[PDB]
Amino acid sequence: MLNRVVLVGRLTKDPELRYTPNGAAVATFTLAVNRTREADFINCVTWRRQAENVANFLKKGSLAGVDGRLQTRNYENQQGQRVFVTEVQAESVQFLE
Amino acid sequence: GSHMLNRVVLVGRLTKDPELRYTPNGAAVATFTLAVNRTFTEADFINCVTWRRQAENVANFLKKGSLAGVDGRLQTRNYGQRVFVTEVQAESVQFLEP
Amino acid sequence: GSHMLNRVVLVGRLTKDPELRYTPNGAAVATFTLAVNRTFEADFINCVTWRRQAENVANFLKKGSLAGVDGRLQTRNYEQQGQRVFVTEVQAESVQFL
Amino acid sequence: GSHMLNRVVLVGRLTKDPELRYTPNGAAVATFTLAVNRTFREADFINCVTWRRQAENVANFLKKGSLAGVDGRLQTRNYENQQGQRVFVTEVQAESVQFLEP
DNA sequence: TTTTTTTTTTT
Repeated sequence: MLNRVVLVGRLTKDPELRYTPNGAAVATFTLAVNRTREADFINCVTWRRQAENVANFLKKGSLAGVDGRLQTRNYENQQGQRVFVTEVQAESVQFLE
Repeated sequence: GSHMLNRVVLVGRLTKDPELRYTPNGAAVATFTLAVNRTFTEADFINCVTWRRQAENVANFLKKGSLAGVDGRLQTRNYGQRVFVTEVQAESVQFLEP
Repeated sequence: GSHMLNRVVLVGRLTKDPELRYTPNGAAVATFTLAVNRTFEADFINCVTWRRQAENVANFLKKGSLAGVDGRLQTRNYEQQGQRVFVTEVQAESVQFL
Repeated sequence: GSHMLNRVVLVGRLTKDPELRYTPNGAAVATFTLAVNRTFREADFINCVTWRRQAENVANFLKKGSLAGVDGRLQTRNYENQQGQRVFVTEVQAESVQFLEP
């Protein structure tokens, strides 16, 4: 089924890079997309080489554009309430700089 | 400063039947959840929101299990005590019925 | 050549059956034109698909079939019965059958 | 109309300076061309169109070589040239435009 | 070369 997202925002913090147990790179960051002035804070996830590149070139405030899909996943917080997360599985990231 | 790109396009089935209510300011608002299938081994559940006439059409022609595609922007709302809502503000809703 | 954002998504009906060709090296390529209605006027976009996706288009899509495409927007050069033409097509990375 | 689903998002460089004309109604119309790079022909030439205030800002802010991001629809066209052959044209109806240069 | 839900904003 069709599922496509395209965003252009500024990173709110430095991209946070980590590695899975079996070595897969995982870069995460939060784009602040200006509204059509407030903005929306969307969370994005990157994998493998695209994640390592996000780490070496993006930082707080950098302008960037993502292209991916919307994901959801259940979560149980310390307060007990079940939370719904929505992320952007960015398959491509353009550095606008 | 100025605006920034923000576009979303989904095609999924409604988990429930769309719920229509009228805003205190008089505007119509219909909500519904699309279940778009994942491309691998099973589905994501995106919250959609549409307004005014597009909302009145959704409530009349879409029900649970209906296939539909939306075209809007991704916005994060904030307000069961403190919920961080991530939803699609649907500007268009296409009915994929017979 | 650093990459840039290039995304297209459409839902339309084939103007005719998809024509299946084969690359000199043996790759499957299927083309078709989608009629994306503005109203019930329409736009007629040309789409190309490759490898397994061209196989499925050829097997599961005929004229008037509702289909969704997701891909890039690329230009192309070829010859019709004379001078060259400069077309703009949609490289369907994924095609949903409806 | 824009009833069935149809959306385009592009980011490219202007190949030529924008062209601003005015329609019978006196409304603003801006036409420009983007060079959308490939990821290993190495770029794609896409024609764009915008209207009204969105077209005024294009002619003022954007010049040849500027980096721009458009969001709109696909719209087709067919005309007969002087050679007597029916040409077919696709171009983006840029609803939204974002300026990206420094 | 074409396929088969939407309306005004009113001097």
